[PDB]
Amino acid sequence: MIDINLIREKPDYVKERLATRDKELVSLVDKVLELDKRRREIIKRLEALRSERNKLSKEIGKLKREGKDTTEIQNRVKELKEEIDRLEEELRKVEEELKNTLLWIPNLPHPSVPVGEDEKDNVEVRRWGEPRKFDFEPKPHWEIGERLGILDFKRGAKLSGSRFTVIAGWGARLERALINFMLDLHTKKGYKEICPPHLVKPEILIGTGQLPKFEEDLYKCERDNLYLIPTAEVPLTNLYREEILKEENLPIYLTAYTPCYRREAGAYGKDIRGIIRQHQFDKVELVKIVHPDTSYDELEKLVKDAEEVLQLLGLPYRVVELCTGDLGFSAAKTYDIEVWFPSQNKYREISSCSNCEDFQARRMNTRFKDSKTGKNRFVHTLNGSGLAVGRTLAAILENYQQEDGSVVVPEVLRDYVGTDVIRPE
Amino acid sequence: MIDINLIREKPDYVKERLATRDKELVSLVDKVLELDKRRREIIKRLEALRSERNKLSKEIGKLKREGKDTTEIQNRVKELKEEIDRLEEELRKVEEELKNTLLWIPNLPHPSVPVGEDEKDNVEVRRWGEPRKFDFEPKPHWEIGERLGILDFKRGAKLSGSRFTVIAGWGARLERALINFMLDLHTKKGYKEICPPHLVKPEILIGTGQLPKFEEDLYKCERDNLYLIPTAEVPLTNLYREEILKEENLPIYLTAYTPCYRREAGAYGKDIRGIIRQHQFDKVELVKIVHPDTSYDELEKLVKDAEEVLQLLGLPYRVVELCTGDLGFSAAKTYDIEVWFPSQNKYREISSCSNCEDFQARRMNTRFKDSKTGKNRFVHTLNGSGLAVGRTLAAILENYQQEDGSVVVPEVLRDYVGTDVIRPE
Ligand SMILES: Nc1ncnc2c1ncn2[C@@H]1O[C@H](COS(=O)(=O)NC(=O)[C@@H](N)CO)[C@@H](O)[C@H]1O
Ligand SMILES: Nc1ncnc2c1ncn2[C@@H]1O[C@H](COS(=O)(=O)NC(=O)[C@@H](N)CO)[C@@H](O)[C@H]1O
Repeated sequence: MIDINLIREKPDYVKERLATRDKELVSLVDKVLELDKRRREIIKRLEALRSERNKLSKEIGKLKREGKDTTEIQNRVKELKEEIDRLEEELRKVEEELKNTLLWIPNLPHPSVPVGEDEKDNVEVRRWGEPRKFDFEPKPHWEIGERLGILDFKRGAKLSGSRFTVIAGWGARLERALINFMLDLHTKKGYKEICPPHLVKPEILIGTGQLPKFEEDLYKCERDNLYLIPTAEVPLTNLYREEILKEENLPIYLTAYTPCYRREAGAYGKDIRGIIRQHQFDKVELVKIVHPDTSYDELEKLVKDAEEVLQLLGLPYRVVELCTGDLGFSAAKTYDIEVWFPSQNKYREISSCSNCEDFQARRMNTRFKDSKTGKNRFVHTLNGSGLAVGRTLAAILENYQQEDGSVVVPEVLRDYVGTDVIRPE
Repeated sequence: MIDINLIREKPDYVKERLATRDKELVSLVDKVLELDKRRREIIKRLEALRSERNKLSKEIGKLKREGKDTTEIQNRVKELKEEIDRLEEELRKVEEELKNTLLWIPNLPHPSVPVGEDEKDNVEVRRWGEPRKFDFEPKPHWEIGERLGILDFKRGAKLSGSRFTVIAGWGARLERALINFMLDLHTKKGYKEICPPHLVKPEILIGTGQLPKFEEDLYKCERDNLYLIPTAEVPLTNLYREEILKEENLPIYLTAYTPCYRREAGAYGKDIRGIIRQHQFDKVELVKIVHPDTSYDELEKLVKDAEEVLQLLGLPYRVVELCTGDLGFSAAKTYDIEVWFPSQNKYREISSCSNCEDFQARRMNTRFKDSKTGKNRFVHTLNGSGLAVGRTLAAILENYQQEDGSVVVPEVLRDYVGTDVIRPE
């Protein structure tokens, strides 16, 4: 979330920035202002009723020493106190809707971000590798994988319904390999490996941004009130909830691998054939809890940490800075890495590296006592895909395919997988 | 489940076997017989009413050629048609009640199995390795882990509540190692590695026994009508559900690593301080789909395959065959491997390898056409922990501990992990 003061002090600005996301967001500012106003109004109106009653009860007490006024007044007091609670019971209720409304406002995009209405308005920032030229029509990742028997869409559906695929044999061995290759690379660079729970309490999702706006997007175990995580980002980032960190500890780099679970309730008809959009996918996250003054540079570093995976792998890609209209609830600025999919003759999202400044830190309450001022300051959070395993696999299957159908294992995964090429079973 | 013929052909036997599990089961056998009877009666009476009807309808049709009998008979038909519905609509209710009843009876224990009411009447069948003796009081794994900063019980709770613990750094890097070491061993052995969905359709859990009896035990995602898996046994075994396999293919050996999710509604107050009983734990399962004749030999081999892990690891262990009173709903015979815990001064379940003969195969309908009789016969399924990664981690953290608190990396995992000993971070 964002600062209530920031809205009070500069509602103009907040509205122009939310406006770069969606003109329909401007209303959220008005509602919090209206809500905030009635809130401080009730406290003033009460501050009076409190004083009047206290004045009168004081006056019907000194009047105990004989007088009968204790009724035309003992009613102005009873009429009075019967409304202070009427209001107390609305301030309570007005502060509730204030708190919630605030949790529904997206992060204000950083000025450096280009303005746009949607994905078409994203800006390409750099490329790497030259997409392979084919002397034979290249095949889709789902075909090359079924024919090799390492992608069992049929059985996946038999067990879980659509958007579920069982990976098998070399297919699986390769998947694990990726995960291992990936983690080792990032840990060597300084990230703390960590295995987090996959089911999590609600606060956690409220902490990262997922809750409350995208609840229909998460699997929920209504019985235990725990949600399955849609990304390792959630558990990792909330690691230091309600804490005050030592500025010396900063920055905190941590990585992890986790199965990801998304109801994908929006993806209708889109990507219905391979493994690029599934209810369950493997992904190696990257998270950074840093000192405000280093956030944006850490962002740039993070994006490079991710590119490295792709280069080391020999998979051509390009980097895209997302425009305001495409940004994403928690992000203040973010780059997407897109890998080449021959079968589709286009680059496609394989990573999303973003900086959230204090947004997530605010709703999660993670601050630090700095070597200067001595006072508490909210930290900055960042996260990005240290390559979503599933999509990389698919990339691998397509960019390293052969006319006969086999797939050449990338030079750096061989030591992890076993073979150098996996031919038809 | 078991066949109903077996029930009506030797109800005696059935009742005595279930009696070894619980004498309160004997009634189930009576309910299926009393229900099978009511059903066989309806089908016979129905086959009669159906003949009488077609006989008459044919009779009132050749009589349409001038005749008025089509009243006293066209009534004997309506009165008759009036009853066949009545019966079809109760046979249905009858048969529902009959098939769910059957889904509640446990597998018949194999004679070989020792009789007993409790886990204390389970008998030891062999050991391996001698429990290290200490010069100092050995410390429990949670104590050693928190000291090493590899087990964060506080944060696991902050994130997901009790019985949820985050593993970090060397802890995490070691756990991964474990999973790799184990899948490599088994894969080398001839098991097919597979990455299965963790979210599964109900029938699948009905497939391996988990449902209906243990619904309260599995996390359910009420909105999408899917369950979280409590073991890779589930998705792997159900892989060929509703299939007719080619005997040439048998046996089918497969392995996999997956997070296991258990509501552990029962585990109350027991194992409340480490990671031996958690709502989420890693486990490399081992599943076999074999030909009936080889079932029990495969079981023996399975336990050896599992044992192998613990030996290469240098972990003292003992094997025990579970008595009928402790068997486990779908098992027909089952051994548990229990590793040595210094801090507890006792051996503890770390593996559970069982044989289900045709029980599981019968409820998921997996069979095969054999090179002999040509007819279809249900397969035999087996499965067992190729080590519950979590409890193994705990075991090596205690058995390889040192005065100063560091823990010595077991010899075979150092090429996987990195260091040879992980000292206070
Ligand atoms: N349903 C899905 N199936 C497979 N891969 C997916 C799915 N949804 C997203 N991804 C992949 O996962 C990546 C990261 O997801 S993201 O929501 O964009 N970003 C995050 O989750 C951040 N925490 C950074 O990982 C996407 O860029 C894409 O490569
Ligand atoms: N709640 C739990 N937390 C951690 N480990 C557990 C838990 N429950 C069971 N285990 C471990 O997992 C092993 C296998 O589980 S089991 O229920 O006995 N049997 C199975 O899971 C079978 N499906 C074979 O794997 C147990 O022997 C024990 O080592």
